[PDB]
Amino acid sequence: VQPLARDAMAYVLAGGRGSRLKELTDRRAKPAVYFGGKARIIDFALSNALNSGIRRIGVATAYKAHSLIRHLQRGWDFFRPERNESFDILPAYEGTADAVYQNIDIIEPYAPEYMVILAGDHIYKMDYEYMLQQHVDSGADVTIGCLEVPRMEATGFGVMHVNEKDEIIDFIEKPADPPGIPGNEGFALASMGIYVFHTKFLMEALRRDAADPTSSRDFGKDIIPYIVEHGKAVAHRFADSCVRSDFEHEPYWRDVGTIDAYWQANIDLTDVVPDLDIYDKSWPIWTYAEITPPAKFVHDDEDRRGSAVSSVVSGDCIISGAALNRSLLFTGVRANSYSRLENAVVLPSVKIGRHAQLSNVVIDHGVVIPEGLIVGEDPELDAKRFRRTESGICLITQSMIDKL
Amino acid sequence: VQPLARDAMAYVLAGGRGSRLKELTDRRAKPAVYFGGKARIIDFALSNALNSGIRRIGVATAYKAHSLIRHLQRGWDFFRPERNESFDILPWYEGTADAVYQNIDIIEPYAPEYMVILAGDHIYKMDYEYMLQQHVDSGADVTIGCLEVPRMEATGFGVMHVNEKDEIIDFIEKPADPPGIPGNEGFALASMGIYVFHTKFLMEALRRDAADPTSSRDFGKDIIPYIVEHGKAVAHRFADSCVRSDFEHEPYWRDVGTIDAYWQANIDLTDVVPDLDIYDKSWPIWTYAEITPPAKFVHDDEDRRGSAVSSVVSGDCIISGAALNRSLLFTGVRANSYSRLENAVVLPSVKIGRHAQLSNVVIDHGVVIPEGLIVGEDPELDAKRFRRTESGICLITQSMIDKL
Repeated sequence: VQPLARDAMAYVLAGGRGSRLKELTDRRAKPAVYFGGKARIIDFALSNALNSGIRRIGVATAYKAHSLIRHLQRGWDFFRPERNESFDILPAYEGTADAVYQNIDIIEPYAPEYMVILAGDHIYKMDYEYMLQQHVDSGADVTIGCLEVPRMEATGFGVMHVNEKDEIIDFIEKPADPPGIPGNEGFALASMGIYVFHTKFLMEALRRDAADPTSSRDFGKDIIPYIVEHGKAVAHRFADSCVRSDFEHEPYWRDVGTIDAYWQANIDLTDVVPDLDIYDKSWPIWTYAEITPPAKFVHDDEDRRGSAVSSVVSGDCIISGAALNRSLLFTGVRANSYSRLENAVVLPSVKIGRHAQLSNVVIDHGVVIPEGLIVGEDPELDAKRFRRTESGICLITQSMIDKL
Repeated sequence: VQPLARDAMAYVLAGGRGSRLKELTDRRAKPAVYFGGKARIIDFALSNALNSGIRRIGVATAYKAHSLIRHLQRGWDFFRPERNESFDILPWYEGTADAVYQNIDIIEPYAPEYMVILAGDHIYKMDYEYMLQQHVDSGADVTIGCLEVPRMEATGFGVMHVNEKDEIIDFIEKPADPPGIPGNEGFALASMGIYVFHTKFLMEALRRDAADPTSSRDFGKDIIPYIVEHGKAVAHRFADSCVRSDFEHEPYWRDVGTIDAYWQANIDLTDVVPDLDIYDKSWPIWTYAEITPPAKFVHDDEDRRGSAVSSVVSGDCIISGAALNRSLLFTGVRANSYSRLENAVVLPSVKIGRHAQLSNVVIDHGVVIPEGLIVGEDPELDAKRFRRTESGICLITQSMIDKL
């Protein structure tokens, strides 16, 4: 009868540094990185907890966390404890298990029956009620959310070796040749970093783990493999609980772990039929947002036409004689006369000077592009001035601009 | 030393039905009419009070007020009485003086030193501290906000006859030949419907007025002329207290009393340099707004190209193969392939069917435009199907569409 989410606390691991995103995460954590037009990455895991009916949320932070904490303070500010709601920001860790262990004194006063451990650095929509039900009905010590991926794609993941009842018999960190699913050997089960426990069980294990000087104090390296060995670990299929819009052709999950994958996932939202339906109202993503003026398009000559094509344009964007194609603009962008953006992911408050022409870029928050700058024409010059992927995507920060 | 706004209550008259706006105000009051992309008309008077430092606001409603009250409840909900703040929704009265008189029991517990009476159906920005200052320094029984307008334009206004100290010696309702300003007879002083009183003085002028069966129970017809004769009435120049952005070439103020004037004021926001700076942050306009997805533009062939030119587009707008020029779109608009909007004011949640072509229109909230519909091409056909101004602007509601 009663939803299991009533008795669950969501515990968000938001220490992720996202190193291979380089200067994008130099002064902010990966969960604080903007995505999709408005939100930040962490807002998806948070919104999944909210929409699943989980009213107690803890967020463990650490690295360059101030802008992540400022975001949480201002955007996730509507929980009231006297309605049995809590939003706890928990800065420091020794590992992902220690990030929970160190805050056991905040958890236990709430006495939640269940813990939902979440990675806060992925983009995905998921109804955690299904995982909670499966966890209690199975009897498991830990239920682990997993993606169905072709075996070749599973090589970058922690992979769960499963039997034909979906009980986890082995776990390999990044196998070059991942074990297949019994009876569907084309696909392997890749762990999402999503774990469901009985709270008292979990607390046994964080204490057991903290006493062990051999342990790296991580769920992935230490606690999960221990349970796979002497306990009972079961797998939950993302496809069973993923919240799919009518306009999403497959379950959506993205890591945006590299500058290419980050650029791709954002730019794919300019498609006619995007993989991610950012217009779904039935599973909405809450974030911090302000009342902003509308987007403005001005100038209509043969020399300059302020307009966007196959693009996503947020509010408070003034497109002044600038030509946009296959670009995603966050809030507050000013693009000026005769400038051109193509294949551009443009983070909030960026300013594009007159006559600048940029292609295949990610522009960091607040960057002021000088008048006349060109990017995307000269691979060697671009690679010297900016961070350039093998793909030809240039990440542009203010400190790179300042160095010219 | 201390600001006079600390001791003032702003009392907003929001009963205005706006008859000359016809079907636009059939199901909502004029203060509830959308303006500028996001806000409603009433939000300007409210924001002027807020930004002037006035912390107690009462809003008198009446005519078809369901959507106005819903807006006030959801958008103007952040006043907390224990911080000495109040926002009172006070719902069709005998007149604008009766709208205050009937709610003396709400005012007097607050015991504000001053009352700032505001018309809630105009678009303008004004720092009321200046008017309060002038009121106490002058000695007046009422200080009246006035526009400087050329005499020919002043005939549609209540007009104040002044002497050389700006003391009001007479008041004429809509004079066919308006009295000029001494030493500037090209211009007359037109009353804005903005009155400042000492609260104690105002309370019996309202009691005196309610006892008089000859009175229409209005500030303009009854209360002000009595004081102009028997008391002390002084005029305040809008130009002295108007809040002008650096990007506004003159004091603004708009009545949008007709469908043309409403269409013009909205469409003028598509200019390169608009008369109204909706991007000013020094005097912001608070309104009700929701977290919305960004605007999206799709399709790019010779048959259809989704893009906007010389246009203002709000969030949650999907512009799918539709061509927009000199248009203002509110939130939630869906424009579909091969459709065309020109000189269009498009209120929230409107849907434009494929192949439709509309020019010089105001589209009401939520209207679904059928595929292939053309407007602006055939003056005789348009005038039969819709409400058409002499200038050629057609107002389109759902019930007009339903009868085709």
